[PDB]
Amino acid sequence: LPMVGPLALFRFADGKDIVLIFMGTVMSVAHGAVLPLMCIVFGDMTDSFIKDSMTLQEDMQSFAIYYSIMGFVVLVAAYMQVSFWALAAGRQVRRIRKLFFHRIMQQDIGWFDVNETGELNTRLTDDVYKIQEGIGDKVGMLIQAFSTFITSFIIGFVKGWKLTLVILAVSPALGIAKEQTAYAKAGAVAEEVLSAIRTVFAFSGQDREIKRYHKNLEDAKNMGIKKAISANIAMGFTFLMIYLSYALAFWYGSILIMSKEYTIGTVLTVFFVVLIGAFTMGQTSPNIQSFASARGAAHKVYSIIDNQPCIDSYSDAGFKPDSIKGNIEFRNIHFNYPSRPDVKILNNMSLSVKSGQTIALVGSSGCGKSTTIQLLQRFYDPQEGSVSIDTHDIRSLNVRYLREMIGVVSQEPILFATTIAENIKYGRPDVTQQEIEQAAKEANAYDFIMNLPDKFETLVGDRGTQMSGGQKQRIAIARALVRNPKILLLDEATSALDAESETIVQAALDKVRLGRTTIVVAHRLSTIRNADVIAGFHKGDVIELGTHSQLMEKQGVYYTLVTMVPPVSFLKVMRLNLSEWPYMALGTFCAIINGMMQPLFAVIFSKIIAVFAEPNQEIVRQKSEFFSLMFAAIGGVTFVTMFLQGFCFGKSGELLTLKLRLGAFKSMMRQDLGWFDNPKNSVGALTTRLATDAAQVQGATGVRMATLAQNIANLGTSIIISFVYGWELTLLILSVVPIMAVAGSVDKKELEKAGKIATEAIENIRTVASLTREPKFESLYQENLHVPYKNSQKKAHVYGFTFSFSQAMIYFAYAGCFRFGAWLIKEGRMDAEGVYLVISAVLFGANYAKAKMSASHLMMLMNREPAIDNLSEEGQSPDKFDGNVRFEGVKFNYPSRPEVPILRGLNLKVSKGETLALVGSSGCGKSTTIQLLERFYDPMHGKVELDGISAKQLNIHWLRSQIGIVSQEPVLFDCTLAENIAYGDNSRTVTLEEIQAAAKAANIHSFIENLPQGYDTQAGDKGTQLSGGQKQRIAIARAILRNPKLLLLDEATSALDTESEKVVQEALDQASRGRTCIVVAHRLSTIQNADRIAVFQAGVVVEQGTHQQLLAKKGIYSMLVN
Repeated sequence: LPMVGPLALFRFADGKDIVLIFMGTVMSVAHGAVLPLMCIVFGDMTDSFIKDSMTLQEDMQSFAIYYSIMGFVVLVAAYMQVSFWALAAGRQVRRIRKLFFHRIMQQDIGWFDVNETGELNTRLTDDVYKIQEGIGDKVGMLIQAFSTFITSFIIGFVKGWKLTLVILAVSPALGIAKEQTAYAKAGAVAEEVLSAIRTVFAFSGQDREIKRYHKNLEDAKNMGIKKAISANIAMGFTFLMIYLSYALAFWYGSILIMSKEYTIGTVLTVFFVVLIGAFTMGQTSPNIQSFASARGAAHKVYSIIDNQPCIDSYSDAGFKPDSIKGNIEFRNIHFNYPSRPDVKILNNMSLSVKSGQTIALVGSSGCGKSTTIQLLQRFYDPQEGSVSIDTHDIRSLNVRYLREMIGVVSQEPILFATTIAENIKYGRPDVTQQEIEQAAKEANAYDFIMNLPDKFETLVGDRGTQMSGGQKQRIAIARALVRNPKILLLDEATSALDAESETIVQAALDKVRLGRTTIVVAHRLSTIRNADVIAGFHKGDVIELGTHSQLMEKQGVYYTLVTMVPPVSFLKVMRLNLSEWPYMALGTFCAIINGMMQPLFAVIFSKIIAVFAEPNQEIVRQKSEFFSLMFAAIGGVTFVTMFLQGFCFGKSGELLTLKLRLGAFKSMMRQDLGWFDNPKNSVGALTTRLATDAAQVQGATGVRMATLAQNIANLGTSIIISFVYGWELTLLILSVVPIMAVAGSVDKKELEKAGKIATEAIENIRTVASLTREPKFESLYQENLHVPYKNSQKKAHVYGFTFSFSQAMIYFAYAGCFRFGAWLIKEGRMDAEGVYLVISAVLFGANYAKAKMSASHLMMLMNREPAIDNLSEEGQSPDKFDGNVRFEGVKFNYPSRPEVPILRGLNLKVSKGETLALVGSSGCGKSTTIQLLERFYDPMHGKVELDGISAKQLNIHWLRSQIGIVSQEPVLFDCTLAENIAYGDNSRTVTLEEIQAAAKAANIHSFIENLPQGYDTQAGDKGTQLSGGQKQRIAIARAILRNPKLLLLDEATSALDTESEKVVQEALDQASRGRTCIVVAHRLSTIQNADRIAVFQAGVVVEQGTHQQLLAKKGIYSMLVN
């Protein structure tokens, strides 16, 4: 909303840019003055023809020369205007991009914590591009339009005072978004369905969601047709006003001719310039809006470009002592996160360490261990306390020297999207390959330097070969090693590694730890096998120091706890709109009517100018009144037919949009969940696709047919009129015709690559700051943006050339055709009326690709029909579920990632009412077996059988019905509590009494009352943000309503607060009575009262048995009890 002054927008103006902008403005002024001057000479030639009707050759030669000079000057002025403004825009944008990225790099880390990486990325891309296009091209066109308006008004004042007063007195007559609301409700229910599609599919709720979307779509269709009728009525009234302006202006011209004060040329001139001024104002409004938006974005980016961090990374101050012993001391550190200063994490920390003194930090998770690591890197400046390096304050030390002095290994190793070469060279700007060999050997990655297929040029990153955790950690260690660090900062360096990876990584850490002080953080004894001093960072505080022996003598509780796209055809697109036969025909009829009427408007124009030469007052008065009435009548018929066309096409398009949206939603519900795994199938992307592509398809069919009919009618009618009016009219009209295509015609991947490099830098801002390699990324950004500047400059030059050629060809065709028709009349092929008619008529009268690709997307979306069918009704419906489950030899790979086989020969049995809990490792894919049970995916190997019946042969709806599911993240819909709870059963009507009786089993009966007296709270989740345990409880109640035979639990204990644990467990126990129940969880609480246990690893059942049984067998579960 805040916006910056227009003068400040160009504040990055050097001398060359100032000269360029001056030239652009002074050429736009010339163009704007030129066009009304063409109007003046139009009036003069009209007067000359009027005189000839009652000597023409010399006047015509002079007029043709005037027109040719006018074309030359408009060509030069337009080219220099557009090219110079675009070049100034390019220079300004290059400067803005460079300074913006430089300041972003210079910005503080806390500033990066407050803001978001995605917000900064969309800033750097969209705001910069908006500034570019807006400032350059739109201020150019704005200045030109303003100049045209000014010149028109000054000529109006010069020629006729009284006429200008007449226009001013008529101007009071000229003086005299809920579709977004409808589609907002529609998109609200669409997002509620798609985002929470797990629950919708889990309850066979596609039917009622289809019904609700249908109702919202009917409301949206009504609101859209109303808005279309309003907009097209407004446009028709506008055109009508122009036509009565024609009529009244010509009536007034007739009365002046009766008074013999203003000649016909003068009145035509003033009328034309007034109308062109009004048209230019209408055209300059949208670019004014665009400039306003551009200046808003300019303020939003200038808030950053005008800033300085409290800890300047490029500060020239601070000391640079060459001699560093390696002391690191913290005294009385009090600090809280600038992101959330309310919560204190560090209060009076005190810990010292000498040179070469290995020290480790041990404590609870998120107790502030990483805060000291960030602090010593100057990530934040503590409010109090002293943090000294060899009796030298870090504040009094240059930050570049400090960060180059310390080598930091991150908990998550990450590699920049480029080759291995500089990814390891980033230690120092200067390197010799021998140092690279030494570091590679030192990092234990030398085994892989040739095991990788290529040489030291392998493209490593997301786009390149996907590395492994061990390899990434090793290369990160090498990258740190290249700097020859003196103090190593290892924050949770042991993570996301296999056992052998852990051993080799720790060996590398012990090799590098020699002769180098280190403040190491880890949760495993591997780093404490040799740690000299241990620091108990507990409850956000230090407890004591000492070696492992002293800590053992003093309540070693920590160890005790850790002891162990086909483009469819146009006919195919129209086939979707076949049902609108009369609407299509009527729209085409009105389009043909407009195409008929426009040339007839031109013809009556020519006729009235022809009769204006008669030297008889009665005849001219009668003819002027008759033709003014004819002009009013044709304006009225245009209004009627255009409003009728607008209504017809709007309703046809809205019906097509409704049909397409409902078909897309039906396909969406019908298709399986696996398709949604692809990142291209995000909920927001699909919703915006629905909206934009439906609108584009309706526009495609309707507007395409309308404008094709209208344009073909215009061209045909003009060709026939020209042909009957004599030869040569078709000839020069076809010579003119090609300019219209160019007039209507009116590198970004390199910008995308630059934005990718950016997103890498900002997303890794802590890492790239830890290496003081911001200048290297700045240089890479410069090199990447080098080419886009050049392509933009060349494209701008081409744009200017083609624009000027369009204008120059318009003027040149005007003059040449007029002169050559003058030779025709001199010989006598046709009278002056014919050339006047052709000139006026033709030379002032007269998104689909995106829409087509939208139609192709929607068409392909309606024919996928995956292997797993959810809305399918074919199959079998067993009379009663027997409560038995069997998995035999099921092998599986995730459809979104077929490179990681999850399930390998899994086998399991489940009997009636048999409690079989499922436990195992985290993230191995235990939820995949539940998704298999719900038939969310197709098992390509093995079989899943229920009560002696396989999943393939039974109806999917029956399977989804007789089942239960409790998602780990409960979701509630935007409606009353009664509807949300009744969502459990849809195949039968729900009554309030049974709903209450069954919801009493969840023990939420009392809690529903603590809200508006209607216990079926309409808000649900509108303003009363209910607690997470309460949402979990109501989700369980929803999953319990149908008393399903077999129960599936998806991490009920996960993400559950301890307060609601007792009530949730009680409700689940009451639910798990007398019926088979399958639970996956990481908590032993439900496992205590469990008949059978199944323990999983990497996608196989490794052992089976009961709690006490498996404890007796001393199995893998026994080692996993911890």
